[PDB]
Amino acid sequence: PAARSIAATPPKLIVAISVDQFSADLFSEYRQYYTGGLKRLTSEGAVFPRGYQSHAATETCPGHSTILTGSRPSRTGIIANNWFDLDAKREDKNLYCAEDESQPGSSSDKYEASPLHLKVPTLGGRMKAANPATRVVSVAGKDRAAIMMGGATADQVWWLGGPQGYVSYKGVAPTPLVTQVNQAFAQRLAQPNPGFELPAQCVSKDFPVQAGNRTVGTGRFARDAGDYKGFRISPEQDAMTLAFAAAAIENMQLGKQAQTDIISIGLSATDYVGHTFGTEGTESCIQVDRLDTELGAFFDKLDKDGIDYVVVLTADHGGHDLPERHRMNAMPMEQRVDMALTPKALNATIVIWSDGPSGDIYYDALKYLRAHPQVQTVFTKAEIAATPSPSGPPESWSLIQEARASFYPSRSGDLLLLLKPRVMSIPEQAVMGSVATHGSPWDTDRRVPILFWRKGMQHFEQPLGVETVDILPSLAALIKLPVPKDQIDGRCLDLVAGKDDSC
Ligand SMILES: [Ca+2]
Ligand SMILES: [Zn+2]
Ligand SMILES: [Zn+2]
Repeated sequence: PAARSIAATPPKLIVAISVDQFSADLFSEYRQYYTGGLKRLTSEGAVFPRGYQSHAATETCPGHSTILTGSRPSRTGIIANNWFDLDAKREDKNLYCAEDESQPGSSSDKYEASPLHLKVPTLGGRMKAANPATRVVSVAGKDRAAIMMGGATADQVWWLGGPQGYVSYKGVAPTPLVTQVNQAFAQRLAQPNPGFELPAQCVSKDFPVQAGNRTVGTGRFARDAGDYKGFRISPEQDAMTLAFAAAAIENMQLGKQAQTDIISIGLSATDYVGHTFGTEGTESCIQVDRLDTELGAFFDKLDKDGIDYVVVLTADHGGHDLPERHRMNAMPMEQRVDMALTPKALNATIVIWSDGPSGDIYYDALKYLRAHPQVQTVFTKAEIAATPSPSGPPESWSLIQEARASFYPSRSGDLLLLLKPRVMSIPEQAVMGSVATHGSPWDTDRRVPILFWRKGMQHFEQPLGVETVDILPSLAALIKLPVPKDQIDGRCLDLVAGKDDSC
């Protein structure tokens, strides 16, 4: 395409895409096979293959809270998907990251979605504050993804709610756009999927791996009509979320008005697939290839609409394969966390509250945990609080620096438990659900791609570490939106190769 600087003029539409659990490892592995939307981003864009969700709590909610805020979880206050507030009024002291726990009859298992917990504005919030004509849209496969990318002043915030399709906050009625999208969704759900044949690059991954009662490695997303769980844990939900995003962009004429609009898009399938099957089998392989194809179709659609958009694509965190397959592929030391460290057992052994066998622990320990062979280390609250907000290259932060980046005194635990590398925080069970997960302070789970693209820009690759908190000021520079450096943690990334500087 004709040469044109990414910063020549303000883009009219910002498109922010978070691919859930799209780790730099997974991205890098299949990079040579992209032919569609991911090929466009990597061959033509500003490529940061070593981006960081730099904090320790490498989960969905903290991760999405960084992408469009320029703020680490230490500032957003979103320190995990769940944390305890033992002073909460209601019986259930466990709080969901994206709920309003003050709502009566609520619990972490039955909550009302809300951006209440988020302490800073999003990029959309900042744009709207500077210019009220700005539209801010956020759609995703998970409520916490949509909510944290959009922020409290977003115009439209929609997420996949179950077999009924996309929904929003309590009281928000489906619009003509949404009923039409949900009509299309219901039609798709009502069709069988015979499955996807393997892309050439997925053929090598086609072998079964046992993990407890389960077998993974060979799935092709065959499913019955009406099987919503199958739909959810498949490339199909991403295709739908992108179709939704495209329909919203066109219906609302985003990017076709005087001011810049913004839409954030949380593509959730890669994460469900990674949890359910691990990351190196046919299932993830098919999903990443479909992701490439569907993003291609999406970008082509916006292109044909004549929209001047800039794209940023990244992930909310990385990911990690199930130990059972790692042990087959030259990593014999990979293992599952001792059942003794899970919440009930650990409390009985040690009086404490915890949501899993790592992360924040709350007093209603050090000696037992530090002696355990699978435990890397345990920080006290005071130790973390004593640590200054980290700066410098995120690829070489210490563990306590990582902890400090997702430390928020009024929400964080009294202890922070960190497991050794290559310990999967899902214990072995006769019957298992998820076989793999992220959430560790280690590089597989922190390291994510950050890709920027606008038609005609000059490609470059920058392999040194950057942070996802850098995304907001990078984008804000393009639209000449002032963002005081003292209100955020990130720095502006120059997106103009060579001498000129977008910052
Ligand atoms: Ca430059
Ligand atoms: Zn996630
Ligand atoms: Zn996940």
